Amino acid sequence: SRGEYVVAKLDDLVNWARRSSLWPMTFGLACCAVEMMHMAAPRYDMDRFGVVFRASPRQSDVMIVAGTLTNKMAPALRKVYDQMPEPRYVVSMGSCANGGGYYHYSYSVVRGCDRIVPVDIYVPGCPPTAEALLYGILQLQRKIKREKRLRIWYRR
Amino acid sequence: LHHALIPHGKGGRSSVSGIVATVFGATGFLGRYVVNHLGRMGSQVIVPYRCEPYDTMHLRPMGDLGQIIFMEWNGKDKDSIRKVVEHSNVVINLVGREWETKNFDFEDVFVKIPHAIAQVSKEAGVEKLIHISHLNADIKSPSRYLRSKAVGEKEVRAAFPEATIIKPSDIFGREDRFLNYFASMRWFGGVPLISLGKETVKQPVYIVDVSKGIINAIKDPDAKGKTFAFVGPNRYLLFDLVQYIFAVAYRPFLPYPLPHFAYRWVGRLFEVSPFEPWTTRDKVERVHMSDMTLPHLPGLEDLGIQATPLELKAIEVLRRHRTYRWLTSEMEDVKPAKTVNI
Amino acid sequence: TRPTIRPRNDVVHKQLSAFGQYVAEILPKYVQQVQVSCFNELEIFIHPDGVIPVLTFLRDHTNAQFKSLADLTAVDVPTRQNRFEIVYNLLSLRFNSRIRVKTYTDELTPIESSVTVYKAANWYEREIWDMFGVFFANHPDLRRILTDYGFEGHPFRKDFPLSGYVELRYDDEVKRVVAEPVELAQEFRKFDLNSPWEAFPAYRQPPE
Amino acid sequence: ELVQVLRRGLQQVSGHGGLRGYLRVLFRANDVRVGTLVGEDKYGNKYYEDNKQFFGRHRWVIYTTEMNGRDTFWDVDGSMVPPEWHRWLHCMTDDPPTTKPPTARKYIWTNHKFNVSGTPQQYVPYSTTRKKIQEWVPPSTPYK
Amino acid sequence: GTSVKPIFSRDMNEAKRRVRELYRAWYREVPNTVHLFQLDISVKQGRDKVREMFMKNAHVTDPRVVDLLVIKGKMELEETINVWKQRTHIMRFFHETEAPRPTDFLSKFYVGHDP
Amino acid sequence: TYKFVNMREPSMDMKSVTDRAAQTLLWTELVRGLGMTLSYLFREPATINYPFEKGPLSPRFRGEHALRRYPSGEERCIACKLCEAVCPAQAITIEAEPRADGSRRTTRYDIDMTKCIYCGFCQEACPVDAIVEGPNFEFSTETHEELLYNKEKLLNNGDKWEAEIAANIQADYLYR
Amino acid sequence: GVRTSPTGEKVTHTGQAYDDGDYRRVRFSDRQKEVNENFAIDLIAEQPVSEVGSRVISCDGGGGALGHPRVYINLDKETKTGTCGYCGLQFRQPHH
Amino acid sequence: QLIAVDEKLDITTLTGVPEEHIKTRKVRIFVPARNNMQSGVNNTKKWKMEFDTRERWENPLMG
Ligand SMILES: CCCCCCCCCCCCCCCCC[C@@H](O)O[C@H](CO[C@H](O)CCCCCCCCCCCCCCC)COP(=O)(O)OCC[N+](C)(C)C
Ligand SMILES: NC(=O)C1=CN([C@@H]2O[C@H](COP(=O)(O)OP(=O)(O)OC[C@H]3O[C@@H](n4cnc5c(N)ncnc54)[C@H](OP(=O)(O)O)[C@@H]3O)[C@@H](O)[C@H]2O)C=CC1
Ligand code: SF4
Ligand code: SF4
Ligand code: SF4
Ligand SMILES: [Zn+2]
Repeated sequence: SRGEYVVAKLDDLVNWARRSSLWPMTFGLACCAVEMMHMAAPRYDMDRFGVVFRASPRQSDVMIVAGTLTNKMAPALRKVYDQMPEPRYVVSMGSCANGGGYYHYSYSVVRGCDRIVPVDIYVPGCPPTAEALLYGILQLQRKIKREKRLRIWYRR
Repeated sequence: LHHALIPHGKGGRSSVSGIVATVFGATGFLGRYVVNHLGRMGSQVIVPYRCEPYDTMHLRPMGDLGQIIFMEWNGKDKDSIRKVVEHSNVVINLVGREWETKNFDFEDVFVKIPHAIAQVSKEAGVEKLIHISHLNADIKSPSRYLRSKAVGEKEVRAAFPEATIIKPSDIFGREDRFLNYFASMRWFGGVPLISLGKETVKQPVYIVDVSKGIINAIKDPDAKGKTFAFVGPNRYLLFDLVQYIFAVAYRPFLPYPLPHFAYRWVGRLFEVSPFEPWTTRDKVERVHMSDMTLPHLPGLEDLGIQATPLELKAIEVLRRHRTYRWLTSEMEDVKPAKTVNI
Repeated sequence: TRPTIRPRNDVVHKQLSAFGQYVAEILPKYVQQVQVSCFNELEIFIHPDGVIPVLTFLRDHTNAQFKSLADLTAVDVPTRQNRFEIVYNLLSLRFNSRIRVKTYTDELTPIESSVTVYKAANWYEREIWDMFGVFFANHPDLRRILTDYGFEGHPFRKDFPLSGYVELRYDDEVKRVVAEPVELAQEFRKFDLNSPWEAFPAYRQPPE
Repeated sequence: ELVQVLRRGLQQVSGHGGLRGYLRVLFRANDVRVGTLVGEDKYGNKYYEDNKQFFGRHRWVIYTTEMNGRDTFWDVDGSMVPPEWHRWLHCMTDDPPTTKPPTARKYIWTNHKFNVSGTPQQYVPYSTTRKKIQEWVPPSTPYK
Repeated sequence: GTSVKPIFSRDMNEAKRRVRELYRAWYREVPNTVHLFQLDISVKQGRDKVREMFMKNAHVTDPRVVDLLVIKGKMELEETINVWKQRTHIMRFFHETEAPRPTDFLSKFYVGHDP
Repeated sequence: TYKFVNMREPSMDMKSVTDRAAQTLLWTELVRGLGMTLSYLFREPATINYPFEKGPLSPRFRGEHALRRYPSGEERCIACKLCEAVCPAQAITIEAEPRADGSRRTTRYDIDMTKCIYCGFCQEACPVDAIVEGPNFEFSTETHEELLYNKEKLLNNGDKWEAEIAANIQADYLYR
Repeated sequence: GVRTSPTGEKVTHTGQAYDDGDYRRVRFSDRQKEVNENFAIDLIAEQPVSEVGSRVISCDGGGGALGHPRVYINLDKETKTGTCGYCGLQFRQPHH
Repeated sequence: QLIAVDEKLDITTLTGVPEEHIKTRKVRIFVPARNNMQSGVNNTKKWKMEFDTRERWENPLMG
């Protein structure tokens, strides 16, 4: 057809624009924020992929949960996740954010940030190396590339 | 009972409830509440979806690890329906549109799809089927929505004789098109009401009550081939209801009467939207139609649900429609509306 | 005996024993016992009523001068009538020495606040109250410090379970985080590791 | 000296196989360096070397355009490197698998696989133990 | 004399007056809590919840335990007033997400093994 | 032995006062900072071209777990459960029984990689070099359930990464 | 030695396969079931039995310090071979 | 001064334990029996307190 070709091209353009410009929230909790900083360091240079930290949640595309989520912090994490304008994505970093990790049986730790917010990518490690988080970010970019919003809208 | 399905635990997130449910239309207003209630108990929920997987993210925190499974299906393909209902012992049908899209008309989403779902569930060994129809569904109504609802209800009953049929009435909640719909027309200066809303009676029902009733019908042995009417505790005139809606939102209420032909015309004009229409002619017909009273049918009180009145839950929906001046106003400040109770 | 065994220091042992006797002689009203460990650590056990006098003497006396409070914490021993044991670790910069002061309490008897003597104690006592439930009298601001708001019970106590009593999740029906009774997908596995053969004969207890 | 760096740039353009190859590598790898080919892979990857670069840039891989079943012209990832070249490329050794091949075992995968997350080949966990308690089976014959 | 020292109160009467003083503060605070946190409950509902929380500990006869309970109630009041708590913490008092556990013998027998 | 960091006072010479005045009025120190940053502008950046270039690693590197085999193809693991007893995070679950030939082999071997802290105590404890931490670190998934490994996944990881795990062990087992 | 269940599901080395009526097979719908294709029991069964000229033999699994702890096997029974308790290799004295 | 409380000690309201896990629980106060597999007796010296065993079930995922 002709309309489906147009919506496919528009999907390609929108997904390309969205994945090339991924702005994570300046958000970090524990040990894994250090490796995220090292990803921002000159050796890996997360800026060169179009990925720059921005403090305000209203100006953020991705949330990287890097560290332990505690019961005291869970409302704050949910609050800053809800204030992100959509489309928004969540990357889980390290054992503590993935499933509770080394404090899984604690009384004050949330066993996985996916009990609080929906997670798109699970990066494993304690902590994941800077290339591990870079691999996760590029995997999220490929996942964004694979989405088809206007093709599904056109077929409704 | 197939040992792998014997209930275990305290009915929490990590428990086993023995329920394996395929929830059709789980990405809608009612579907999220139904999936939340099922995953609270520790049930295996199968979530069939046709939309973008991004639009299913909100359903993932609703179950434990492995308890919510997302599969792609096509409404017009029966192999997909077999794939998603093959291993389930309960099937819930919440599929439905409020407008007719170019690819699916009313009898495609209310007649063909429910019938195919029911037949494949019956021939796949599914034990329980829950079908959601409308309270005002009859074959002689001016609304194509309700005519298709009645035809599909009878055809589903034909294809699955022991199916439970539930007929709610004007579900109101946070992501609803009822309370929200009325609040949304404040911008158009006035509120157009056919005959000023003095000849229409509504009995809206809370969303949580409908979800609880569906869950109770799932686990009620006596509700196999029955039909339920899910209605609220109070009946309101449409004028009084909209007046209360605007009073809770703290907006100025300026209603005016509009003839049926002109307001149908503006509905038809709005229908041309390639996206979700603001209103349609069928929406007009349903809005200005009185609610049927079916006292012979079982209701929420027969499933143990005490219907929640609108006055205790309208603020949680209509506070979003307030301005900064009235944002902190409390619940018991807005003088509950006049009720047409018998 | 040289390569793998930690060497001894008898000079420090004698000095600490002499100073322990000194502190015991000066404060007979409160001091109940003085010990010196086999690795040269001086411990002084006192009656709970003497926290302020003993700490003030140890901070201000010219001979002692223990100006810095290194750490203040509690130890829980449920088999004792006075359940909780309050431990003060002080450091002397003038004489390059460290002392430890220990007292006791239970769930209902308050311990006098040590904030006037040491400014650093204000957070430490808040944490002791938060983790063990020991109330400190005359504290300028006593409240929870480490636990979540509205947290019920004290985590550090032995009776409290490792995983607690409630857990958190987000509920889309109420659109907020909620607390529910803890349910575990995999229960923590308890290990019985103690050997039934005695390891250290020097610590054998009388068999009653 | 400026003319010489211009010569070096022109030689980089020429040594990639003309302008088409130059543009291809520039738009795929975002780098136009030329190094000695250490070896080629079983799947189409090529591994180059340049000892005059600083530690970290002296080794690199140009990924294949066609892995097991997908087109990796644009979509490449680090999980596409087989374990022997994985050891060489991460500088855990100075010996390429061409000079020092790994030991051959019958159970070693003869076909490497990338990260298959998000595809139908993804790993789905399950319990690997058998049923613990057996239930009594009632007789098939009537009793009265 | 049982060799026990008080915290604040020496008999049940001072404990009761402190309880009453604390109760008034909580009762007074309830409407401000409902407005500030933007709760979807009525002031009557919150005051009934405060009453229930006070009556959960009506069986205590030890003045020391009553003093400690009043101290904890003061800390709770302080958190609410200063907005340290979040709608989450305030609404944890109502248990909206919890299915009511049955109390009769037959339901417990049908569901499982717990008494 | 100590030194002072900030107890120097400046000379009151007329030319020294004039130099300080010139620094205040003409911003010489700020120009020095600009010069430092300009000198960095003309240096070669430290960025590597990921994913086409990788950061350096070591044979000791702890990566994705794997279950190994003997050269004959028999599994090395004998279900001693020393790895399970030493795991600081309790991430390992093991069940065993006699095999059909009477061999002592596991029937369940799971590692929860969202509990694992990647400390490597399990492979130090193992007496037969059965469980190891391989060199793989690029194994991010899209769901939580994919990080709950069982015996099939771990054996497949071993079969996939043996050619590199064996070489890494060969280069380091003399330090162990 | 992967054999196929009557339902069509692969059977693991442990032997666990879901029964036709098990709802838990739905997790493999639109996805796959992970089964290792090399069975250790069959792979160790292929090894030849080593004949040695001594009553007692020693086994460390090969590789020296890269194998298992060294154990000594008695080979006095003439009706059965001696098997390593770690490696599974079989030894016997020359009979017949 | 001392206030002479002559009541039974009861700290139930201060521990924050849910009232389910105080009234329906039954603890066992005992000296553990010697592991019959060994002759060591060092594990039979102290008194132990443990609670009544409750239900354990199999996880639908991973078992
Ligand atoms: C008129 C105003 C509205 C539109 C404005 C548009 C502005 C100009 C459009 C910008 C064009 C740039 C898009 C194309 C760049 C894509 C680059 C290329 O690499 O894409 C590849 C795939 O193709 C792209 O996805 C195509 C996307 C563009 C599709 C066609 C554009 C249609 C434009 C239509 C605009 C009309 C709008 C008018 C409405 C009024 C995959 O690349 P990728 O690998 O990921 O990136 C590098 C990662 N590496 C290192 C691993 C390689
Ligand atoms: N809510 C109310 O006020 C009342 C509701 N009901 C009935 O309850 C059911 C659901 O209510 P509600 O959830 O509010 O309706 P929604 O439109 O909010 O949810 C619709 C659901 O149906 C699915 N769906 C719609 N069309 C198709 C299609 N052609 N093929 C496949 N899936 C489709 C949608 O999936 P996607 O999002 O991917 O399209 C979505 O999950 C409907 O049947 C409705 O008639 C009955 C009485 C009143
Ligand atoms: S995963 Fe490990 S490194 Fe990361 S925050 Fe948790 S403990 Fe620290
Ligand atoms: S690496 Fe450490 S935490 Fe992970 S499985 Fe091994 S012992 Fe356990
Ligand atoms: S992996 Fe090693 S340590 Fe763990 S059970 Fe097997 S043989 Fe024992
Ligand atoms: Zn052997």
